[PDB]
Parts: sequence; structure tokens; C-alpha cells
Amino acid sequence: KDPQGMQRPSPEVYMKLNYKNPATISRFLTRTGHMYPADILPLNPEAVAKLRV
Amino acid sequence: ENSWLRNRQLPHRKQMEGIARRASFVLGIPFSEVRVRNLLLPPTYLDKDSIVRINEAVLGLSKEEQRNLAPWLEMYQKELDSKDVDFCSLMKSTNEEEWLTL
Amino acid sequence: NEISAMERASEARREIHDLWMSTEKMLDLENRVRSVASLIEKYKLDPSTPRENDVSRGLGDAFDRLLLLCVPLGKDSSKGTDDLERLMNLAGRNGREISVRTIQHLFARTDSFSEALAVFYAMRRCHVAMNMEAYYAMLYSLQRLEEEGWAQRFREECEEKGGVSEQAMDFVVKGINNALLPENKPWLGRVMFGDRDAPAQRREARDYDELSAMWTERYRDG
Amino acid sequence: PVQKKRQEQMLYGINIPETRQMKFEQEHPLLASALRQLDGQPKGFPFWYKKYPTRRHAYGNRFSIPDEMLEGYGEEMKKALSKEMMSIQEKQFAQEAMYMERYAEHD
Amino acid sequence: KKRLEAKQMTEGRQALKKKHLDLLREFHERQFFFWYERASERLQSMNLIQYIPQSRVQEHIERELDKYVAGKSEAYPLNFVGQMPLVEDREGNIVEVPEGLLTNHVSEHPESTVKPHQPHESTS
Amino acid sequence: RFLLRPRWSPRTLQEVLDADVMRLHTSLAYQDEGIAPLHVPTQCAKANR
Amino acid sequence: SHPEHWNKMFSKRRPGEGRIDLRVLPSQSLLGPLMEQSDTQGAAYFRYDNRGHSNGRVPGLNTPFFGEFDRKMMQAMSRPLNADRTITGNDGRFSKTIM
Amino acid sequence: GLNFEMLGFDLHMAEMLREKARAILNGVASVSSTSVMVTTTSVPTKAQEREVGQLLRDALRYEDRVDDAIRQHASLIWRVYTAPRPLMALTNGKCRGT
Amino acid sequence: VFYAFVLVMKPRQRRFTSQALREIAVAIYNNGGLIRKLSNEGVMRPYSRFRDADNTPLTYARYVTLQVDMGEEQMRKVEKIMKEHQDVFITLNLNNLERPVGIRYFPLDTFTRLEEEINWPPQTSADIYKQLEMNWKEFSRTRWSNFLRN
Amino acid sequence: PWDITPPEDEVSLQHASEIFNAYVLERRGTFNVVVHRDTEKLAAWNRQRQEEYHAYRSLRAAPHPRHVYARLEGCEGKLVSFDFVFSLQTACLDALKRQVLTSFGMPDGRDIELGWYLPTLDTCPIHNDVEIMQLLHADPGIEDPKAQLKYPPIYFIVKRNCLYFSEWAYAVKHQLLLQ
Amino acid sequence: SVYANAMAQFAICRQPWNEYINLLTKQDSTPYHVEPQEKPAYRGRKRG
Amino acid sequence: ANHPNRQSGIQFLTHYNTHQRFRVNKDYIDYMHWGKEQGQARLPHRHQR
Repeated sequence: KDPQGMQRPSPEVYMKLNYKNPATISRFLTRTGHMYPADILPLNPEAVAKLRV
Repeated sequence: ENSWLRNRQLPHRKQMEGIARRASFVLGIPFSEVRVRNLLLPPTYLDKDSIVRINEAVLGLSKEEQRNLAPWLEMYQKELDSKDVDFCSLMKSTNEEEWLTL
Repeated sequence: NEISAMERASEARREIHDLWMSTEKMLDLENRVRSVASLIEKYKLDPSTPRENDVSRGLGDAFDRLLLLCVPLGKDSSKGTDDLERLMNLAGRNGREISVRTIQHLFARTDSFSEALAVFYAMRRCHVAMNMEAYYAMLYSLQRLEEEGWAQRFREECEEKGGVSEQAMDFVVKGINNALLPENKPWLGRVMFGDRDAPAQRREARDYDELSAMWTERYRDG
Repeated sequence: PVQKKRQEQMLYGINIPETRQMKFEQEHPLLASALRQLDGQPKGFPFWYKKYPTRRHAYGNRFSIPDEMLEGYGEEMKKALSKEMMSIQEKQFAQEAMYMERYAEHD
Repeated sequence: KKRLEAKQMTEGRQALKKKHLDLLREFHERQFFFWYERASERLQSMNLIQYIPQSRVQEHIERELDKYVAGKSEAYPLNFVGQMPLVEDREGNIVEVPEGLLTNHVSEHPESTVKPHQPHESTS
Repeated sequence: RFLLRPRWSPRTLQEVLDADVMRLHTSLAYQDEGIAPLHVPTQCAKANR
Repeated sequence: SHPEHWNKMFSKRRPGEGRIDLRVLPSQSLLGPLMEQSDTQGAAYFRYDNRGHSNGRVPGLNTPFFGEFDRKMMQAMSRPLNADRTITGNDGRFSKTIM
Repeated sequence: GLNFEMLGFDLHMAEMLREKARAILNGVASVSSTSVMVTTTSVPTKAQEREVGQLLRDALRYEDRVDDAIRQHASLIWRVYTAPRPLMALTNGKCRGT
Repeated sequence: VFYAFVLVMKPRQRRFTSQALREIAVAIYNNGGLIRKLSNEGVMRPYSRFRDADNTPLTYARYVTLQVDMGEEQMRKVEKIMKEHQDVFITLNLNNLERPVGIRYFPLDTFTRLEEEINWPPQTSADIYKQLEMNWKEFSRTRWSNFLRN
Repeated sequence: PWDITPPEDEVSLQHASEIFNAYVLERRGTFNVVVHRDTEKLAAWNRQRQEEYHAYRSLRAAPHPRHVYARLEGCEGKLVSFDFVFSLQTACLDALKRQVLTSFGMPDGRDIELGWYLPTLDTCPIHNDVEIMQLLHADPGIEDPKAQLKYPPIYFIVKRNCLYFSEWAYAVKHQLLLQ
Repeated sequence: SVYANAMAQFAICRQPWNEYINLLTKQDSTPYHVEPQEKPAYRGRKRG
Repeated sequence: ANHPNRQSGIQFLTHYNTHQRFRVNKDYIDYMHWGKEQGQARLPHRHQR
């Protein structure tokens, strides 16, 4: 419905995606901290940026 | 002469009321009887019709005072030229087009 | 119950049309403020009143004219703008929305910049999220104050010198020098492409009352 | 040396010259008179808007915060939005608007 | 003749450019109006930002480093990351430790007088 | 009660002369009005030729 | 675009790298609609906007649309058969539409 | 229909000129037969013949400019009626008199 | 805000932490700066043992949060006093606070705000929703009535 | 309107960051848990605001006496006027319609729709009781003080659905008499 | 207009043709509706 | 065209300041993802045609 994942995550998740928020970070990283690759977990670009940083 | 400018000569009702009420103060003339009006005159010359309506309507002049002051208005017969008749009929623009027309 | 409050409101707005149809030299700058404070403190319309036990919910069509019956602030005390603020705040608490061709008349009855700023600051405190027509009628008041200033100075001069002066005439026509919201460029005081030049002059009692009389005699036959 | 003085005149923060004040006075004397009576006091209507004919002309502070708006607010807020905390992009753009103000025909 | 017609049309076009310059001025003033409303709004809310001047920082530092002083008739609040930090006492003594961390802390510092930091129970 | 009625010449129907209205039954007399007949075809065709 | 806004050229293309440029997409964050909420009203009420519609007075958006809709262009692509343009024409091959 | 505004304009101007003409003349109706219409109303004055003739001719001209709108429209209804080929008048909306 | 600075620090004595902040804030105010929210947190057990010059990996650190308004190049000045201080372990330095990523245009809407609301903290829930609604209603009730005091 | 009036309790004004910094930790039973240090003040404050709301919506539903001017939408111009108490809790509107028919000189079972006549010469039909509630809460009335009224006026048009041979007769006589 | 009150009483507005058409009975009606799947789109002269 | 970055081809029917769609410094076309709605990732989007 939205392939490259423009609608994931939900708007709350952004505001809870900060640096003091490993809780909502770690719900997009692998069991080792890896990001799930964009082919696999298609995230919104803003989500990916906020998440890497 | 710019038919694109004859559309912005006649003052707006904001102006015709703002002159009315400023005059009613300064000229002291009472407000109810203050009647600001316009008179447009042909652009390059003056037809006998416009001299008639300068003297009569605007000034207070009756025939025995005109025939004494301007004794040639009897010989004047200048009228409006066909290319010129439409000078008074201005183009009406609505209030949503203040950006397109003049 | 609250129906008794509405019955009381009936009498209230009766004796408000009473106060409003004065239009007399017997109602001056102190007498109007005295009568309006009297009616407020009589009907207990101080916002302290509970939800029930309050009149203003049924002061329909007279609340606004009472609200604007007190605009020229009593040049006697600092209790001028407090009655206007209590008025408006009761209107807010009821939740009746104050008409813009009524705040135009709040301003079209102001006397000087002190009072104009007083009305606007009252509306600030009275939880009126501001439009543009509000700002525009505010500026129109701020302009007509100086228009009337210059008209007075030129009447004075015309009396003292006998006849019209060059300056008096060019004021009469061209208007105030460097006017905000100028009149010769009418594309400038339009909001929603309609003209909001209502505080151009003093609006009297019959000025407001005509705005409704034509309305209703238009209702009755249109 | 002209341009190094123009760096110290850019990183100290340009203040809006008093030419705008005096032109506002001898131009709109009624808005000035309103301000003249209203000096110092927490203002609820912008009697300086015609003084700042555009966002950019308000380069004397931050965020296009005109001087006569911060009166009642905290002195610390006035410190926050003053020429002292302008970013470096802010300060360069401030000089830019000031000069494009005094060399332009109409603002 | 073409001279006059083009002279005319261009005087008009210049006038319309001026008229737009003026409507543009008006629109910028309306902008500054709606920018006053929006901006005066966020500037009251900034009056609330309790700023700590130099004269009062030497008190607020003690007041904030005293946020969990090992004993308090209330419950203590969280962190910027929101755990319950090991509620110390004074001059650097971790004297009250929660249960997610007591087990690990005492295992590695065998000889610290450790305490299981009991949060202020809601019951009483 | 007409809030707004135009000012027709014969104010209301009864005043209308009846030796008048029977004129509009007369053929067009160019001596009277100066209106030439129509005959819409043979004027549609040859009005310019 | 993935090359315009996410040019992965200068890295291993490892799933986390890339110069993601957030200049194009309308943000989905609650950041905006949370913080840019105002106790005042919106610009649509404030009557902020001058200029209305760019074409001035358009019959569908500003003033009421009278008549029929034309979801083709059968009248827009119409040729003036009159010097005053009081008539316009639109001929197919075997038909002729005179508007 | 016909632009009845235009017909009213032309007719009112024709009568305005008939009136500016009889606002000079002594003897518009100095004749005995009735087929005589407005112009060439002979006058024993040639400072008044010279002006009233112009007005009456322009009156005749505006009356023709009304006569012509009406004849044009009749002939256009007839153009449509006797049209040889199929004329599908796709009537999309109101349509006053003609 | 202009800048946020999360200063992880070694849980020294309250003479030493206080004195670190005394020199840090005094450095800000000697550097034409402001402070808004000098939050503190009690010690916590990070994911990285931080090492000072003593090379000792200290697994428990007291926390400081400090939001500030400064000059953007006095920023560079004070930060190299901070990092070189013998007591901080790391300061997260956020320039992005004026302009976070979810925004974009009105610039005050974030500058006014604090870190605790540009960055929603982990603790929060679906309750701060109605809580911020009541905070706004009952601040904006008197936000004008109060300014119009003076 | 339920959020204009100052609250019963005092909402200590502070910057919105203090909301997030306010969570406290609590030991409910035997397990830890997180609780907003001011979630109870919130519960009280929201009870107060919902109470003001219910009071106010009830106050709107309350019986509201006003004047009523009904102009018959049609050529036979008749305006009728009568006082009427608007109990705003479809019953009241049907009462209004019967009273309108009576003061109009019509039966009660007449097919009658009512329509607001706004201060701006719009007209907006009514069908409900909540509909009239907001009609009244919005249109205060427009009246001349030289017209001495008792209660605030309100302005309806009455759109009749059955328009008889008699009324068609009225209308055709009207426009024939016009042109 | 100015004075329409007479015959404007029984005005004959326009009929709901859009609704009538939308509520006609369709030879393709479905008990539970499903949006059809996407068609093949010409991807190039290489890809057909 | 068999050069890369010339597959965009000759598009005279764009809006860009060129006909050589590979010389338009403006909108470099993502090639793997676009095209769901416009045919191929060359052609302009159905909101810019």
C-alpha cells in the first residue's frame, strides 16, 4: 500500500525517536543493533535519519 | 487618454464619503446636506455638451448671466467624437480582480 | 429557575433599550457610565455569577449594544474598562460570539487613542482570538482620530481667518498626509474583498440601529 | 582593511540605524504619536508594522522580532532574541537586509 | 500612431506594477499582523521559561544535584531517560539503589553498604 | 401589496383603452408607425441582394 | 527520487548509510502538528491571505458555477468564427459544433 | 432573447433626439396628411430646419438599429428552421424569447 | 533552544560536581550566554564504561542536562572548556533544536520550547496528551491578561 | 465556554517542559510502576471542565423563551409573531410548527418545514431540537430598540410543502397583477 | 432579480440526476465490493 | 541510447529547459521505484505532464 514505507512509523514514534529514547529506537533495530535494511523494513526517510542519528 | 487609466480617475466611494465628512467638519456645512459628486471632462478638448454641464450643473449660471460672460457659447458647437464617446463609460472590475485590472 | 432568569432578562433588555434610546444631552459622559454600572450591578452580571442564576444568556441583541453603550470610558475613574471587560467575559462564558459589525462599532465610538487601545486590550483579556477585520477597524479608528484632529484644527483656522485656506482645502480633498490604510487607494482596506472601512467616522446610536432596522424591514417584505 | 572592518561590523551585530526611526516619525507621525504615548508598556497591537515593511527589515534582533515588541516580556527573553545570540547565518543575512535596505529604491 | 498606442499600454503596465507593489505592501503588513498574533503567543509561553541567572545558578545547582537526596517523604521522579537513578545521599554516596541494579552493583562492589531503594509506596 | 411595481403607462388592466388594443390587429401601416413588414423568408434569403 | 534525495553512492550501501535529504517529503512527524498548534486560529480565519485566487474571479472556486461542466475541452479548443468572437467553432471531421 | 437592453438604449436615444428636436420647433404638426413621419418636417426657418433635420435623421437611424436587431433575430430563427442539414441545437440551459 | 548539552559526569563529591557546574555556567555567563534548564539526574549505569585520564572504565555516572541560549561561536568556545574539563565523560551537543527534522515557516515554535518537548522522553505516555491540553488551556487563559500587567 | 471560566483549583502556570519532567515512580502492591505526579490534579481538572461542559450543554438544552417571527415563504406575504418558550429537550420543533400554523391560520397537520433566516439573508432549514438549540445559541436576534420587545426575537421562514390551488391562485394573481 | 415573490413560490429546481444514475441497478453489482487489481503497464521497448 | 544517463532519451514533451532529458540538471530519475503510475521511470509524472 505504501512500499518504501512512508507511513511507518506512526507520528508519535517520531517524537519518541530522540536520543534519550532507546526504547523506541530499539523497536526498529535488529537484535544486534542493526537497522533492518530498506528492502526489508522499509522506513520513512525522516525516520531513518532520526534513527541513525 | 490611456483608456487603461480612465478607469482610475473617478474617486471611490471611500473617497466620496471621506471628502463629504471632512468638508462637513471644516467647511462647517451640515452633514445631511453634503453631496460630493464627480464631473468627467472629455480628454483632449471640450464639447458644447460639457460646457453646458460645467456651467449649469456645476456653477450657478443662468442664460442671461452666461450670455453676458461667455458670449461665444452660442456659436460653440463642438461635440463628442465617435472615437471619444466611450471615455465616460469606464470598465467595471470586481473586488477580486484588484490584481488584474486597473 | 433559569426561566425566571430569562424573565428577568426580559426586563433587563427592556430597561436597556430604555438606556440606549436616550440620545439626549441629558445622557452625558458621566451619566451613561453611571447608568451602565448601575445596570451591571443591578442584574449582577459580574462574571462571578454561577452558570445558572445568570441573566446574560438571554440578553439577546441588547447585550451587544450594552457592551457598546459603555465604550467612551468614563473620564472619571479607572473603572471605565472594567465594566466592558466584565460584559465581554460574561458573553464569553455563555459562549455567544460577538459580532464584528459590533466591534467595529465599539471602535467607531472611541474618543482617542487611550480609549481605542483600552478597548483592544480589554478584548485581549476577554479571550477574543483576533481576526484581521479587528486589526483593520482598530487601525481605522487610529486613523479617524487624526482625521478628526486635523478637521478640528482647520475649522478653528477657518473661523479665525474667515475663509477657506489652501491647506484646509487640500486636506478636505486629499485627506490626511501619509495615511495608513489610505482612502485614495481603495484596494487597501479590503478583507475578504469586502470593505471594512466602518470606523471611518463616528457611528452614533442611530448608526448602529439603522444597521438592524433596514435588516428587519428588509426581512418583513423581501 | 575595509573588509576586515566589515567583518567586525558583521560579527558584533548591526543595529538598525536611526534613519528608520526618524523616517518613521516624519513619515507616519500618527503611529509614532501612538507609540509616543505607549512607550515602554506591554503592547497588544503592533504600532511598528509600518516601520518594518517586511520580515527582513527587522534585522536588529532575532526571528524578525521588532524592537518594540519585547517590552513586557522578560529581560532574559529580550537577551535571548537580541543581536547577541543571532546565528552566523542570521548575522550575515542581517547585514544583507540592512544594505539592501539603504541601496534599494522601494523596499 | 503605434507610438501612441504602445506609449499608452506601457503607462498602464507601469501603473499596474505600482498597484501590485502597493497590494504587495498591504499583504506584507497582513503577514506581520498574523505573525504578531502567532509570535506574541509563543513569546508569552517563553516568559515561563525559568531562566537561571548567574546570581541564582549557585543555588539551582544545589537544588538540582539534590533531586534524590536518599530520603524524601515523596516518591522521586525519573530521568531524561527515565529510570530511577540510584538515589544518593550527600557528597557522593550511592546509598539507595533500586532492584534492577542492586543485584549487579553489590556483585561487583562486594564491600559497599548498599541499599535496595524502596520507592515511596502509594498505599500510605 | 406590491412592495415594488413598475410604472406601466396604463396603470392597471381596467384603464387600458379597448379601441387601442384592437389597433394591434391592424396590418402594419408604414404611414402610421413606419415599420415595414417582415415576411421572414424572402428576407432571410435576399435581404442583401 | 532515490538518487536525488538518498544518494547512496559514497558509502558501502550498507542499509544504514545514505545522505537522506528531508527537503522533499512532507513530514509525518507529530512534531509539527503538535508544536505548530496555536491558541489563536488559523490563517484561513485570520484572513491573512490577500490576492484570493490568482485568476481573480473563477466560476468554480470563487463565484458560483452556472451552466454545465465541460470535462472535455470541447469549448476550450474553439475557434472564433466572428470578428468580435461572439461565435466560436469546433469542427470534427463530419460534425460541426457552433458555440 | 434580443438584447432588450440594447433595444431600449437605441429606442431611448431615438426619443431623446426626437425631444431635443421638438424642443426647438414651432410647427412639427403644421401638416394635414398623416403618412408624414418625423423628418423633413418643413419649417419656414432655415436656422431650425438645419438643426432639426439632423436630429430627426438620427432618430430614424436609431429606430432602424432596433428594427434591425429584431429582423436579424427573426431571420436567424428562420436560418435554423430552413437549414438543409441536421442542426442539433443541444439546448444546455435556459433560453429567453428568441 | 539554541543548544542542549547532556553532560554525563563522574559521580565525584558534591563539592566537585557543583564546582564543575559552577565553572561551567560561569563560563557560559563569561561567554555572553544563557541557561534555561539545568536538569540533573542521579547516577546511572550506562552502556559504555567511560574512561577519564585515569583510564578507568567507570560504569556508574551521575548525569547533568543543561539547555542553554548562547552565541553560536561562543558555543565552540565553551564546549572546549567543557570537553577538556577533567570530569565530564561526554556532552551530547544538539544544534538541531531550533530546527528539528519533523518541521518544515515559523521559527519561534521550537526556539521557545525546551528539550523535554522537542524530544519526547521515554517516560511519557498517552496521558501527557490531555495534560498538555490542560496546560495550554489554563496558560492561554491568562497569557494575555498577565502580559498586559505593566 | 466550559474552558473560558477560571478553574476551581489553581493550575500552577509553568512551562510545558515541566509536564514531561513530572513523572514519578511508585510501588503499587509489590511491583514498580510509573505515575504522573499531577495525573490526579488532571483528573480533578478534567472533571471540572467536563462538569462545566455538561452544565453548559444542559443550560443550552434549558427552556429558552424568545419571540418568534415567521414569514411565509411565498407571495402572499404574511409575517406572524408570537412569544414561545424553547425547551431545548424532536418535540419542541413540532410544537413550534403547530403554533406557527395556528397563528398563521392553518391546520396543525400541515406539511411545514421551518428555516432559519440568518442575519446575512441566508436561510437554513431546521429539523431537530439540537438544531434549534444551535440556531438560538448562534442567532441572538436582530431587532430595533424602537420596537419594544420582551424576549429576544428570532426569525423563521415557513416553507410549505403543500401549495394548493388556492395559493397558486394567489401567486398567479400576484404576478399577473404585477406585470 | 428584484420582485420574484409571485411565481418563485413554486420554483421547479433541478432533479437529482447524479443520484438517480448512481443508484440505478448495475449489471456488475457485487455483494461485497473489491477494488480491481492493477493492469500491466508498458515498461519500455526493452521490457514490453 | 546505450550510454547510461542517456536512456531518458529525447523528451521534447517535458517542460524542462531542454529536449535532451539527459541534460536536464533538474530531476534525476530514480529508476528502480518510479513508474508505478506513469509508465516508465523516464516519462514525467502524471502531475507534471
